[PDB]
Amino acid sequence: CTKIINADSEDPKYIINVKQFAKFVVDLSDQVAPTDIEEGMRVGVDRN
Amino acid sequence: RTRLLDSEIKIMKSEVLRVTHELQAMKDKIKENSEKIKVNKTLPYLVSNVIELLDVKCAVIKTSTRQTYFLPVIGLVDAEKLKPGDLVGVNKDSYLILETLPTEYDSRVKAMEVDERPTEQYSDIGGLDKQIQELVEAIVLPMNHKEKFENLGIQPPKGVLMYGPPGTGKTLLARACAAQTKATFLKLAGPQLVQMFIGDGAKLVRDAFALAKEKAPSIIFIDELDAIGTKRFDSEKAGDREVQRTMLELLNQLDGFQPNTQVKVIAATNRVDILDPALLRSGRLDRKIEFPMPNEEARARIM
Amino acid sequence: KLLEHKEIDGRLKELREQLKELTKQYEKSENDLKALQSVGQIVGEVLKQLTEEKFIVKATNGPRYVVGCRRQLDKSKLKPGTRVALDMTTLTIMRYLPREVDPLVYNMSHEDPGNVSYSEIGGLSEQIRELREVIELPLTNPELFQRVGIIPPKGCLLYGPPGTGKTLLARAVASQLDCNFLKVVSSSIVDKYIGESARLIREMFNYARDHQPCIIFMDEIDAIGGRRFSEGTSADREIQRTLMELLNQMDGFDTLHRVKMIMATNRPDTLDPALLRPGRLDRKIHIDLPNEQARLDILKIHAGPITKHGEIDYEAIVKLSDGFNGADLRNVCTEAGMFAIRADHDFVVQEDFMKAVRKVADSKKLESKLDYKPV
Amino acid sequence: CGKTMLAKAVAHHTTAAFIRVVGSEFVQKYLGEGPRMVRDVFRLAKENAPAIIFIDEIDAIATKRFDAQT
Ligand SMILES: Nc1ncnc2c1ncn2[C@@H]1O[C@H](COP(=O)(O)OP(=O)(O)OP(=O)(O)O)[C@@H](O)[C@H]1O
Ligand SMILES: Nc1ncnc2c1ncn2[C@@H]1O[C@H](COP(=O)(O)OP(=O)(O)OP(=O)(O)O)[C@@H](O)[C@H]1O
Ligand SMILES: Nc1ncnc2c1ncn2[C@@H]1O[C@H](COP(=O)(O)OP(=O)(O)O)[C@@H](O)[C@H]1O
Repeated sequence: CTKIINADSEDPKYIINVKQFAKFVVDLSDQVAPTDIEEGMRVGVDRN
Repeated sequence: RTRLLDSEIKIMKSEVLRVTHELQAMKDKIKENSEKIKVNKTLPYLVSNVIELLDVKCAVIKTSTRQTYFLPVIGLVDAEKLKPGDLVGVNKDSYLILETLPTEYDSRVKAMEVDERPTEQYSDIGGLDKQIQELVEAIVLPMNHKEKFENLGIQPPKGVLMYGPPGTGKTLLARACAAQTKATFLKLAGPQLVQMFIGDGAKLVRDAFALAKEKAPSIIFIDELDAIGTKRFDSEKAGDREVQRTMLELLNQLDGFQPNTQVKVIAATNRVDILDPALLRSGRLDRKIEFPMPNEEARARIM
Repeated sequence: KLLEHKEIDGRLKELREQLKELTKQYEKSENDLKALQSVGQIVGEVLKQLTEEKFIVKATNGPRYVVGCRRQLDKSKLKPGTRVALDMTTLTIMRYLPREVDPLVYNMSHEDPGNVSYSEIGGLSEQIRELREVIELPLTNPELFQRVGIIPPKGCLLYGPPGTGKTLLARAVASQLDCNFLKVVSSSIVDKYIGESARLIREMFNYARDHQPCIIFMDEIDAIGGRRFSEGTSADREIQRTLMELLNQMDGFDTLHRVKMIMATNRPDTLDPALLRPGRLDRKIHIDLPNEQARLDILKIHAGPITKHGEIDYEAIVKLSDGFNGADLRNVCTEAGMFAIRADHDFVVQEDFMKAVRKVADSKKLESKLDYKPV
Repeated sequence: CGKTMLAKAVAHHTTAAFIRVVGSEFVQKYLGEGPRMVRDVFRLAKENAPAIIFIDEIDAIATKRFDAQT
């Protein structure tokens, strides 16, 4: 599980909380269109 | 004309040599953005809070996983824009900063500003011309006619509270003034700043007012402040005190050190004597307005 | 000839055009290649000297460690009590570092946007002189105190009704040096973590000892003050812990020299007598509601930016004013101003003030009126 | 009532070793540091000398009730 924190301009580069583990910015993947990301939601996110 | 011909030949040779050197330099830049992208395309960026800027030029950071760190080489980011207290992305393996994050605001703080922009108009309000008029001149005129205040020269009135019996109607005026302004509008629930993670409500207060500071044309409204505005008291072995911190930081950040005229607090309640005198003091909120009972014609207008 | 010289100059300029870009490229390449070995990132603190090559350190995360040093780090200079940098993989000391800044303290170190002077304040000038007696005189002229043979006072506190000139003094006093002034809201200190409030105020006092002239300031101390508790909730534990520890940090086994604590709260009726103690807090200063001449001078100060025809008896507004704050008169000025801003009046007529007094009067008919004297 | 200066005077006038700590540093950022912080100081008191250890503000560390869920 994960927790969305903040969006970003142009290329996705969203910010993700785990639960308390780390608070950091990645682009996740590309198999879904980047319109399902809203703050207050939980994605299934890997560690690497 | 032998000297001129020799000068022309030297000019051509120097131009060719400069072209070759510029091509070699461009190839060097190609290897440069190659290495920069291969150290930059590691999209995992563990972020960190910068701590200090040493000189013996060097820097200190504190990461997300609670570890203090010192790095001699600052990295890709130039340090003149860097000041301590910020937060920046950091490579996982190298523990080097690479980019700069804009800000950091809480998700609950994010989910407060109006997205739907409710549609209401003044004709829905009956028998309340005076209150609506004085709210409009106390809010929109500081938003739209700044030079009108400045030409005479005064600070704008800061802080409005409306009160009255709950059936009286005031909320609707919040929706109407939301509909009328083309500015950023933030809304708070009453006890929304009540968390048992200690001082989390303080973080909520400072985060909300920092976001309010970010949008320079903006107004801040809180409904039902009597949850937090309950008067402080002296007692032993019992007594809530988290709401004391929340109310104190609320009052201070709206009025106290670093006074600011960019956001206007709008404050609703249904009773007044619960409210602590500190918030209603004189200038921590300015305009106290009562809702009268709909006397005889306002009822017909509303129905 | 001339065209050849022009071509040579243009080619040289084109070659030197990328010279700054080439310098940036070399700097970035060197930065990346050094960043391959600038990974030596982790920070610890040394405990004791086992040998000249055997040392014990503690990480800022957790466990302690046994670590040595390279042969050019001045091992005698590594006293117990200093911060140092470590490697991860070999876990070796590379460099001693000076004391940290802890950027929370930096956030209110020199951020002061105010520049108000003592002319903007008024009506309480003898209290300003009383505060100056402890905040200015011993810092510049300490010699008379050892001539009379007593220590200058360690700190003072302010109290009174709300909004009655405290932080004017505090944002007025804050506009004097701007380098020895630290100032906190007594609310940012608390945090959801375990005990970090004590840590941050410890390093705050350490920073105060770092620069020997420093003035600390905590306002609205009620949030940390309280009286005491017999463990109703659980947050009372660590906030009272922070309190107790603050007390022992201000007068425990230390000469807190050239550091002055000036306080501010709305109501001292909810403070610990341990915090109220004359040994702890020396002088208590009350600010009352402004007097008639004080109200006169205050509104005259707030009569700075005014445009109108001057036929105004200030005495009438003064006489109608009673029990009025040090701030609501400025609201009265503003509210007569908004009377002027309706019906298109660039000036202000003389009458708009008095109704404004009436306008503020009923607005403070809903007050609590609690004196809340200190015990 | 002079509870600190008595400790100050006996620490100034002692011949043997003495040690003190502010009575709140036994809580730390991480887990279990405090038990080390008391065990090592007791061990140093044992090792060093016929010394005297001073502890203050026990109310910071000794309460009546507890909530083993926070
Ligand atoms: N004696 C005074 N002279 C001039 N202005 C005053 C005086 N007392 C209060 N004010 C006004 O009060 C307003 C608030 O000032 P400030 O923030 O310093 O408050 P305070 O008196 O320290 O109290 P509190 O923090 O409880 O509001 C300012 O606009 C200031 O002009
Ligand atoms: N015999 C004495 N009685 C009272 N105060 C004394 C005495 N001798 C010195 N003092 C000084 O008078 C003040 C009262 O004592 P002090 O402030 O040290 O409180 P304390 O009891 O020592 O500390 P605490 O109560 O926090 O444990 C201090 O300045 C103290 O140094
Ligand atoms: N013209 C009007 N004047 C007064 N009240 C109205 C009018 N039109 C609708 N109302 C009622 O007033 C309510 C507005 O909410 P309000 O009572 O001000 O919220 P709160 O009680 O939380 O302050 C609406 O629910 C509506 O039923």
